[PDB]
Amino acid sequence: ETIVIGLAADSGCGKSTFMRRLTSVFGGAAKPPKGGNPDSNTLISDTTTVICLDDYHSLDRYGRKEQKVTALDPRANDFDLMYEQVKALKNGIAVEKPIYNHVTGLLDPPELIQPPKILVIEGLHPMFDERVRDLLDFSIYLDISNEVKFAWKIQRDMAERGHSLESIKASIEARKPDFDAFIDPQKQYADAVIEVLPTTLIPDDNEGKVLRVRLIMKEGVKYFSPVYLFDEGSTISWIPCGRKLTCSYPGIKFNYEPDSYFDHEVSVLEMDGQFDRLDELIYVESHLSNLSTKFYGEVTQQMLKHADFPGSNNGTGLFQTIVGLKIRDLYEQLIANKATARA
Amino acid sequence: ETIVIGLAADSGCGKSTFMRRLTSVFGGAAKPPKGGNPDSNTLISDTTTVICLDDYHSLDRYGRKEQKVTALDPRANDFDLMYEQVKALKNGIAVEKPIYNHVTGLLDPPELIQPPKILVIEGLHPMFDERVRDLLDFSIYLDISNEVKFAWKIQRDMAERGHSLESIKASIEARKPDFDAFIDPQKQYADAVIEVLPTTLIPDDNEGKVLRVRLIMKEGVKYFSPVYLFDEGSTISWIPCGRKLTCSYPGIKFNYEPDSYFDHEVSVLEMDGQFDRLDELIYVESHLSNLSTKFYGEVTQQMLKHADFPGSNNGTGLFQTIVGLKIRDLYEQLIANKATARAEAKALE
Repeated sequence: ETIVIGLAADSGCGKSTFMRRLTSVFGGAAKPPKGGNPDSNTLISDTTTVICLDDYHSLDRYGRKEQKVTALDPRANDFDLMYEQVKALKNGIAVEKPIYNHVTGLLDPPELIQPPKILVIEGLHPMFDERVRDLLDFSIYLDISNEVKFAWKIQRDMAERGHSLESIKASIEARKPDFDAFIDPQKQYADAVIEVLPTTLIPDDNEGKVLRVRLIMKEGVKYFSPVYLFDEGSTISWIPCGRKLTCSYPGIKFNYEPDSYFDHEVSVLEMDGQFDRLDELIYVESHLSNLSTKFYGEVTQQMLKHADFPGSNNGTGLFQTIVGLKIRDLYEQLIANKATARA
Repeated sequence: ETIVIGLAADSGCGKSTFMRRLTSVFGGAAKPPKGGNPDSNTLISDTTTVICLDDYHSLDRYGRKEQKVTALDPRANDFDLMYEQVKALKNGIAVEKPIYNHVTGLLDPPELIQPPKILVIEGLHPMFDERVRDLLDFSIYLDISNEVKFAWKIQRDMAERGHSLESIKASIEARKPDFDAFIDPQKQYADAVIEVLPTTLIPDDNEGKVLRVRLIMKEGVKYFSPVYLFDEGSTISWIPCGRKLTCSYPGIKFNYEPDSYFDHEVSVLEMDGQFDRLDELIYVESHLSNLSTKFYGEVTQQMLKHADFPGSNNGTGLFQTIVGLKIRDLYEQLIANKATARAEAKALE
């Protein structure tokens, strides 16, 4: 059987990096399909196929322009086709999946997708429709706060450079009602949420480099033991920097606490600051628990393959890599059961 | 050991009736796959497996709605998969083939297909792709005139009774560009073309029952000796009705004539009118030549098996039955030719 993983994110920045981090622990390099469309959003690897949910846009870019709607609006997406095709792939059936051409903003003729071992649906509405949601074996939500969203556009984007600060944040809040109505409530269905906030260690930092990252983990989910620090289920803050581990400004600060998140029980691990050298990453990993690693240091090693990645110096890469490991552990138990069941 | 026949025909009129007249000739009764999907379009016989090319649609009904594209458009069909699976079947390889559901409009899980003695692929685009065209051992194109499609929609199809004439003719017009561009040109690749036109015997008739049917037979094709009437190559008109064969109104009228069709030499046989007594059918069959019958009255006998079929009293039934007998003859010769070749190769080893 194929196992299906939802990834809810805005397409701009972290989702690409998050997806690359998830692909690297699941298997080999994910590449576009061999022939066919050069503007295909599909990424294919030996174990995983990544489907961009833009392909299920029911509304052409110019159709949306003529319409009241935007890409966030459910009017603009075809959840019937999305449900049916995701459902078919999970049962080992190949699907003819249309292609949303981002360059031309057009719907291209479809591509035949073969059923993978690991299917990741990634985009704006993976958890929006309940039929789709019931198919997922694991759900991810990458939640960027608006403060950091703004910083990245200014500090880390070249397309936005033609626009003023006024115009860029005008657009952000102009899209905020649709986002709050249609994207943000998907958090409640996620098994793992990575919330990205400005750091508290530096007062008035808006640069997007030092960040407060929260890893919210649902409890009671079968095959998914949440990560914890020192004493599972208690409330802990933890500064690793000391006599034996020296840090630069501002350093590292960890928080671990239970919580109630959309009327579900969760465990929250939090890292504020950035790693200014590699010993701190090694030290942090050695003190976390329930990381779903195969050997001591795997989180570090898996991060070291993508040192150039954005967020590799802070909690973004650390928690995205941990979430990828937990997912692997989970599908192994799903698949273990499945393969033994077949026997 | 698989012969592949191409049947290009428009969706909704006489394509279903045609395919059933061929399976009667090719072998026993053709039934759906045992159990399985109730809406599967595959018909299975002892000798024949017929594949509906709708199965290789890439856009489903609703996808076609939102992509603003018809089922006649190449963009809505996956010709790569169609090609791959036709060559596999021709190579004795079974395929798992998706099913296009006509009631739901969706693509459903696939059905495994075993390689048959005779594989007929019928639908919109059997000759549209040269790779798939290259696998055909024979090809047919059913060319219903625009006047007769409308007649059949009004006179025959009960489903069209919900629509008024404007919607019916608008829908025809809505698909006309794609038909002219992508379907109609496949005629030129067809070894046999059946062209269904309004009658001339009844002036102004438009009721789709009295028909002028042209059987267009491509010349110079190996194992295919076209039907002819009295004197091969001449231009003949024949009214068999008379004092020794009595007919009703309007009667029978045949035309036999050579022609050039897309710059290939063709021999075309025409029936205008309709049969009202069985003697008329037996008399016509008895006077034609190169029918590839195995005995006197095979055509008549084959048509009486399916007497309540539409077009059973005009040239549509007559010439479809005969195309079946020509094809049967052709694959008998090709199988024997292929079998002689294999034995020679086996003596060589």
